[PDB]
Amino acid sequence: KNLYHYHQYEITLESAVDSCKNHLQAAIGLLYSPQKCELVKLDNSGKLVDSYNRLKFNNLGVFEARFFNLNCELRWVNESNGNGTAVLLSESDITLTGFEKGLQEFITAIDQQYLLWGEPAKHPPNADGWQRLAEARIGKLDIPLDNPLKPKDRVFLTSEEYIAEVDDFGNCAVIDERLIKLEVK
RNA sequence: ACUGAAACUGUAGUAGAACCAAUCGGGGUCGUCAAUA
Repeated sequence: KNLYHYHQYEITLESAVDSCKNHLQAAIGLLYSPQKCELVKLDNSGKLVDSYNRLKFNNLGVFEARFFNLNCELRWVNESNGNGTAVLLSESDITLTGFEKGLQEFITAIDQQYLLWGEPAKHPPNADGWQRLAEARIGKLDIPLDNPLKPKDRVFLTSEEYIAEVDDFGNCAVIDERLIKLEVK
């Protein structure tokens, strides 16, 4: 049982997304910038509607990103001037141009949940495939969810933790966690 | 790769109960005084 991971270096974010786009289809992105943490959704093709401008670094731009869908997750972090390391995590063996494949054996993987911030807002956003949670603590949170949220729905980010031996003594740990999807409970 | 936000150590509770500032006492009445030569 292997967790496959694919790594590329000195690559810009928008190139990293494009180089992965056949796998990141419909992925939720979480982009990290000095001023904003924003969710995005890639097209079912995997593109983003302002991709270059959205993923540009040089003007308070994206220094870290995570893209996740059912099959895989892309991670990117800026090393210098908007060029940085991409790692894609997938439980499936897959081919990528330029990415060096690796793998980790893991003993088992276990489901985990994270409750998202907020209750369903009294109306969803005007954008299709978006919903609004809100909590007085943070205000609105627009999430790329296509289910119309019922009152007293709660949204959970589901993840899978991979457990492996860290020591030659046999000590186990969770070696990584892959984010999967938003789910309504 | 960037300070969280916002939140009254307040709310109720009598320094009080008990203890006599009191007990006894006719506003009365008679023998001297002094020490030397």
